[PDB]
Parts: sequence; structure tokens; C-alpha cells
Amino acid sequence: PISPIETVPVKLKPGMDGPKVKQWPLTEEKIKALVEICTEMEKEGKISKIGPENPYNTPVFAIKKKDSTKWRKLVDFRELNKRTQDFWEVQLGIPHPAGLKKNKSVTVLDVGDAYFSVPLDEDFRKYTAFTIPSINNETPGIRYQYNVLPQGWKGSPAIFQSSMTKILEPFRKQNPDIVIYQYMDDLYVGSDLEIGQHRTKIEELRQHLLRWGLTTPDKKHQKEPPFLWMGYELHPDKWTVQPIVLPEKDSWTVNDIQKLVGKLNWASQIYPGIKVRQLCKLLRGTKALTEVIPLTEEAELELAENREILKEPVHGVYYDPSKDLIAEIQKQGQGQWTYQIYQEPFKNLKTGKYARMRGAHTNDVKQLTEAVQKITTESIVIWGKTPKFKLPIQKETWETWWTEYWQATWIPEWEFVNTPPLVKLWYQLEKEPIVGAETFYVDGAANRETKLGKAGYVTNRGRQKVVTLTDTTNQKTELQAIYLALQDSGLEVNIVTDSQYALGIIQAQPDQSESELVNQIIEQLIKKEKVYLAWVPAHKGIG
Amino acid sequence: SPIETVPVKLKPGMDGPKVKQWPLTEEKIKALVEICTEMEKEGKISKIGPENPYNTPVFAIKKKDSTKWRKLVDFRELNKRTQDFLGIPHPAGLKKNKSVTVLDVGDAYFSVPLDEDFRKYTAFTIPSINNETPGIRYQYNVLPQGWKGSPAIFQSSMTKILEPFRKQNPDIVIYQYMDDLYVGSDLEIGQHRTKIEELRQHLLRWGELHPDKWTVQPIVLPEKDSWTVNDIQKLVGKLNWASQIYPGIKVRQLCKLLRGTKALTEVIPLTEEAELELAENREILKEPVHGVYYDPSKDLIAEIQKQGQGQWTYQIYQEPFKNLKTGKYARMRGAHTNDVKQLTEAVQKITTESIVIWGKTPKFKLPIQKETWETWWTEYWQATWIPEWEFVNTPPLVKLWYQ
Ligand SMILES: O=C1Nc2ccc(Cl)cc2[C@@](C#CC2CC2)(C(F)(F)F)O1
Repeated sequence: PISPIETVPVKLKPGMDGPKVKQWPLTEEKIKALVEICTEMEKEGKISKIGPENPYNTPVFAIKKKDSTKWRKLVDFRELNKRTQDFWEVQLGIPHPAGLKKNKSVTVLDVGDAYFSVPLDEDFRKYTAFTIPSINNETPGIRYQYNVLPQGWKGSPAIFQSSMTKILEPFRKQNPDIVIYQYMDDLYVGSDLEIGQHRTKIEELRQHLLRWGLTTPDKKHQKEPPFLWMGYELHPDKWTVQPIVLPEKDSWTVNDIQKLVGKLNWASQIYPGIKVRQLCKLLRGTKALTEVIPLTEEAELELAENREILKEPVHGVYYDPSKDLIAEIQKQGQGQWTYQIYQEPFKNLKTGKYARMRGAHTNDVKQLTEAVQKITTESIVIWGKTPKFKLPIQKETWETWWTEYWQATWIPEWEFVNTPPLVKLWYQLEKEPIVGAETFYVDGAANRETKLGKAGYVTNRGRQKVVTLTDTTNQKTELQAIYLALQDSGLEVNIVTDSQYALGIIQAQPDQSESELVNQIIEQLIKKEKVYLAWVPAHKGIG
Repeated sequence: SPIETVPVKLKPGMDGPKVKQWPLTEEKIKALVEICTEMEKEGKISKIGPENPYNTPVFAIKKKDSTKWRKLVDFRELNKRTQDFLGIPHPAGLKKNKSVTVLDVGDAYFSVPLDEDFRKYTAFTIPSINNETPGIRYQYNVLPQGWKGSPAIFQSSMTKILEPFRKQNPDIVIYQYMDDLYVGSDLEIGQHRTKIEELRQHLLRWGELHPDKWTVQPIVLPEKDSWTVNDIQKLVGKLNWASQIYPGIKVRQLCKLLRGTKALTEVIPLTEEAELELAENREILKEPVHGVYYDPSKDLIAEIQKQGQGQWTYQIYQEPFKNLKTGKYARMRGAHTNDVKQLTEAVQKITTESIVIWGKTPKFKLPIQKETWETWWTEYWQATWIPEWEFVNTPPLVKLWYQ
């Protein structure tokens, strides 16, 4: 079955010439097969015989397809694939089940062999030349060249999709009520028609595909739901998490632990509650992938507690365009967020989790923002719209923060949902000096070379202190300076510094950092009642 | 309906842009597919296969003056790899004009065809929700709007079309920047608006703005009756920083007042010397620094700072501290809750002035996270062009200053 669609013009990479490879010496059997095989597609029109006017060649092989003692072939286009031009990206993006709509019935039509159905570019064919070996290398070489898309060739996938995309455009317009997801050599067709009516349309489309030479399996060979889709198992009315099985075992190797955390982490998305903290600790210092590790009981408790979470599978439902989208977010740990997108409460579409490492110096609100942003995007990619958000943050809070942050930020129409823990600002710097408050003139500096330093302060109330630091850097000095001022201060303080780093860091009301010291300061700040922080030029000899 | 097409090429060695399309909302996709089927009928653009490896991002916006959607392509990458070039001049006229009105003339281009061999370089793609399908691939056959090569090639045609109005109304300035046409006159609002409607018809037959009103805002120094240790501190901080623009500024006399571990709240009187040092400074800041001249051969830069409460500040310079112009901006009525809105409005206003004054888009340094901007800027854009931009972290100092 050969296709009548127009061929895609193909060209070799800028200034390169076709493959000039050899044709491995074969056994009487291997040659016997190929000859028969070729003669088969030869009559089919798949390949044709080419004269000596073709100086190209690609190595051909013969392998007995496992399960069948019958001979099968294979052509090595590696060389060709290198010399071939680039095409557009074949995978725009993965269709996520949560994006699928609910259908009464659906059937998948595996096309597969269709490759050999799509005609190759008339002019490019010559480069697809290959030769058959004579048992003892008598005299000639029974040459052929590909006359259609070749298995394993670079272009095949790319070009097949297109063709497939075209051969479907007409049908796509006619039966809008019908859905068809294109994906590799699979054709996913779902609808809301009554089963019989559906089977009909299937055949209709099926014949349509056949109208262009595309051979597909009939009803009696079509695969039926539920469908094994990347991690998910989906039925016409719902999708389900293909329950995860954790191999219970004696000894554990490093490698094993990795793969475990792999699986485990992937599941964190769906089963929030999964933990790997202890499990991850086992890697520390690992010398070999095949090294075995003594699973700590803490890791035992955790690993077990997981096997339970991964017990109760959880189903989910599909997208209903008529319904608006609702995304809700919860704060799990520090910089650990969970969200779910549902159209009807408890009836989830998707759920994920995010873990934003300490980064540098960030805060919860910012983070939240980053999540909303991330989620927003997923949404535009899956459903084309952005969900209304239900956020654990007081409108007053959000307002106070964004109107005063230096960077442009924003959250789409969202609504406060009183579901603790709520995100809040852990402190705020006074806008002006605190009247009747001690004033600390903190300074810090360290010898970049020796890493020796002093940090200290003096106040309007005559108090003072200084400290010499070993193995430090200038910036840790400036911060330390401030830490002291915060320690020895008391509920209310005015702190002037000449440090720009700090003024920066803190003024950005961060509530978490990579730097322990900052964390220290931060804690100290939350503790205070009122803190005013001022900056002044350094080496200007001020106060 | 073709004409003899001019041959265009990419700068030597360069290859076609291959830019990934950003996910688009449903609402936008529809607008596009609709907008493109018709353009395909009309033979403007044509579907293309996979054998075309290039791509340029595409999307849709809608100006206030129109509830209908408008397609926009991001040729920034393509424009950048396109050969330069018969010419396109820039006047200093409208820079002074009383009133200028911008006209979206993009349309004209679609009349002119595009050199076969180059067309491949305009392949763009319309995405499918949840990737149900490999997006749609098109490629222009005519001059694309927003491509630097279009106003050029359509140079001839344009000049002609205009000449009448030109020397017939010479008391008017006409500038063209890509898909836009800037018209400036000192003729009072009545005549200006009517003359404009007059010119429209002239073009249609074929197929508010106020310069000077924009004066670089001087850096003002606050006046107190009494000063607190903090007040002087804040002040000295600003001047110190400002000496970078005016080396004339001195701060020693005030720094003297700050000697001692005093309480920020403590009140302090000014020595007659500090009174002078200050007064003298005030004067210096009364005018923009000497020696700042627009160097056409260098990149123009725009820096913006969120001042909050709705305000934003920005500066255009080629060399740090040698601003060509600085300004402020108060959020448009309505963007009262969303920054991105404002920032995109702000960027656009500036890019415009830029064009008006130097006929060159500034490169923007934006106070926002990339992710944020990329996610929502398209929602508020209403300009045919797209300037270059980078994201940064506003050094609080450069902020208090312009405040
Ligand atoms: O939007 C829907 N609805 C749907 C509902 C249940 C199932 Cl099991 C499958 C689908 C479907 C798909 C698909 C694979 C490509 C992902 C189909 F296209 F209909 F086949 O996409």
C-alpha cells in the first residue's frame, strides 16, 4: 500500500554528498532472505532497482526477528542521517492527560508501518541506494534504492507527522465533534457518540486513512482502554495513577537508591506526602554505584511509610471546557509547595509540587509568586487558559508586599483561601527612624587576602563592641556587623550601615537564605519589635 | 498580483532564525488560525512542511482603538541577522513639533511580494493546546510586518505616495519607523487633526503626542525647616552618588555635621558653610550635565525603576551617567493593581519617544524577573515593534535618586 500524497523536498546538509559505504559479506542464508524480502517490497513498489549510475551505498543487514524463526532485514542509515538536513522539531510538547476531555468512547489506531507508505522525495531517493551480496561474490550486485520513507532514516518521523497531519486536516474539519491526538505512529480517536455510531466513524476515518495508502488495524485488532500513557492509565471517563510498586529488598546499592529516589520523586508530584530526606542521606559520600548501603532505620521508617502512601491509587478526571479552572496552593515545607487544579472540588485534573532550593535570599511571598507563575504557564500549555487561584495569603498581605517591592511582580485574579499555614511577611523595616531607639552604627571589613576581620558597632547611647573574625570574607563581616547590632539591641533599633550588600538583602524582607548567617539575622529580625535600617556611603567618615 | 522582487540576504555566514514558539492561550490561538486562514486564502502566507527548520515566535494583541485582534511576529532575531541597506532618514523636526500622531501603516507591505529564496526565513508556528497536534507552519510570501527589511524595500512606494502631501503641506514633518508613521505639525489641534484625517484619505486612496512637553526632570533636593541626623544622612547619600554625574557637587560641609555617633532623630542646624555647600549644589543640579551628545553609532539604553505607588522612573543613555533624557511615569488609570501592565505601558511610551527623538529603539533593562515578563508582557503589548530587553536588579541607590 503506497501513498499518493506529494513528497517533501529534501536536501543534504550544506555541501555534502551521499553515502558511499560497502555491503558486508553475507552467508548463503542471510543473502537468501534479503533477496526474497527485497523482491517482496520490490513488487509492492517500496523499493526499486537502480543502475550503475548510482555511486552511493549504505550497508544492509539480515536479522531473524525474535519470536519468529523467519528472516527479517535492516538498513543502517547512520551515515546518511548525518549527511541529511535538519527538519522542524517533531515533538511540540507532550499531551498531558489532565488536558484531555472526557469521552464516551475512544479507540487508538496504530499506524506504524505507514512509514513505508509515505513516498520519499524523488530526487533524494538516489542517496537511499543499497546493494545485495552474491553468496560467493560472483559478479554483479543486485542494487535497489528506497522509493518511500526508510525505517530509521532521519527524515521519516518528521515527514511522517506532517503527511499524517495533512491527510487528517480534511477529516478534522468534517467531524469537529471528533477528537484525534497525533502522536508518533499512534492515532488517538475519542468521541461522545453512542458506541455504535462511534465504531462507524472510526471505520470512516479508517477508510479515509486507507484512501491515502495508510494501512491501519481493524476493530478486531485495535487496542482497547484503559491506555498505558506515560505513567498514567486512562479510561474513557477517568485517568488513574498506575500504582507504584517499591521493590522490598535485603541489601541496597547506591545505584538502587538513586533509581528509587527517581521513582519516588516523580511520584511526589501526585502523592504529596512522599518523603526522601532520609533516603537521599544514604548517598552522602558514595564511592561506587554498586556499593551497598546499610539502610538506616530512619530511612526504613520513611521508605515503609511511602509503600503505604503508594497503596491507595488515586484516580482523576478530564477537562470540561465549559468549566473554569481552579488552582489551589498550599505551603508544605519551607520552599515546598503543593497545588492542585480542579474544576469541581476534590475532582482533580492535575497536581504537582515544587521545591525551590534556598536559592540565595528569598522569601515566601516571592516564592508563592514564582509558583503561581510556573502553574500559570503549565495551564496555558495544557488548557490554553490561566486558572483562578486560591491562595493562602491575605489580600492585605499581598498588597503590602508588591506595592513596596522594587521588582515588577503580579498575580492573576486570585482569592484568599483560609487554609493554613498562610504565607505572611515575617517582619517589616521601619520607613523612618525609630524615635527613642538606640542607634547602631555598624561597620565591617576583612582582609581579602588573609581572611581576617573585625566587625562591630558603637551607639548613640555610648555602648559598643567589636569582634575579630578568622577565616572570613568582607561581606560576612558587614552582615555579622548587623547581626551583632541585632543581638545586643533590644525590641527597637535604628541601624545604619555603609554596606550595600546588606541594605539590599534585607531591604528585600527575605525570610530564608542559603547563608546561615543571613538566616541568623533573619531570625533576629522577626524577634524585634521595630527595626529601622539606614545606609550611608562608606569611607566618607560619617558616624 | 506580483512585482519584480528585490533580492535579500542574511548577513554573511548567518543562518535563518530558529526560535521556539511560546505557549499561547486558546483565546489567542483561535484569533491566529482565523487570522491566518484568511491570509492564506489571500495568498499572503502559505503553509510549509517540516523540511523548513526555521521559526519565529508569533502572537496576538489588540489595541484600545479596536476590539478586533491583530497578529504580531517577533522578528527581532530575524531583523538581527538581516543585511542592512536609497535610504531612510531621521529629522530632528518632530522632536520639536507641537503635536505628532502615529499611524499604523504595516498593511502596505502585504502588497509587496518577497524574494522566494528568503521567504523560508519567515517560517512561524501556531501551537496546539496540550500539543494535540504539531502546530501549524506558515511562511510569508509578501513583506512581513515588523521586519526591518519591509520599510526599506517599500521605500520607493512610500516616498511617492507621500510627496503630494509633502511639498503641499511642508509645515509638517513626516517620519516612518517600520510599521508606524509619525506625523508632526505645530498647527493647532484643529488643523492638525483635520490635516491628519486629510492625509489618511490620501493613503486610503492608495491602498496624541507632544514633544518638548517632555523635559528631562531635574534632580530636586528637598527643603526642610529643621534637619535630623537621618535627613542629612539620606541627603548626603544622594549627593555623594550624584557626584558621578556632576563632579561639581561637594558634600564635605554636611559630612561635618554628621560627625559623632548621634541619634538619627536628633535635630541638627546647618553651619553657614553647609548652608552654602547645599545652596551651591542646588544650583549645579538646576541643569543637565554638559557634554552629553547622542552618538548615533552606539547603542541607546533605557533603564526603569519601580518607584511604587504607581510611579516609575527611567533614563536613556548610551554611557552610564551621561543621560540623554530621564523621566518619570505615573501608571495609567486602571492598571491600579498590576505592575506588568504598567511596565509594558512604560516601555512602550519610552521606545516611542526614542524613535521620535533618535529614530532608534532603546535596549531595555527591566526591573522584573524574566519568567514573569515573558509570561504576561504579550497581554498588554500594543505596538508593532518590539525592542530589545534584559532583566536586572535595581540598585536601591540609583532608585532613591530619581525618586
Ligand atoms: O481529549 C481527549 N480525550 C480522551 C479521553 C480518554 C482517553 Cl482514554 C483518551 C482521550 C484522548 C487522547 C489521547 C492520547 C493522546 C493522549 C483522545 F483523543 F480522545 F483519544 O484525548
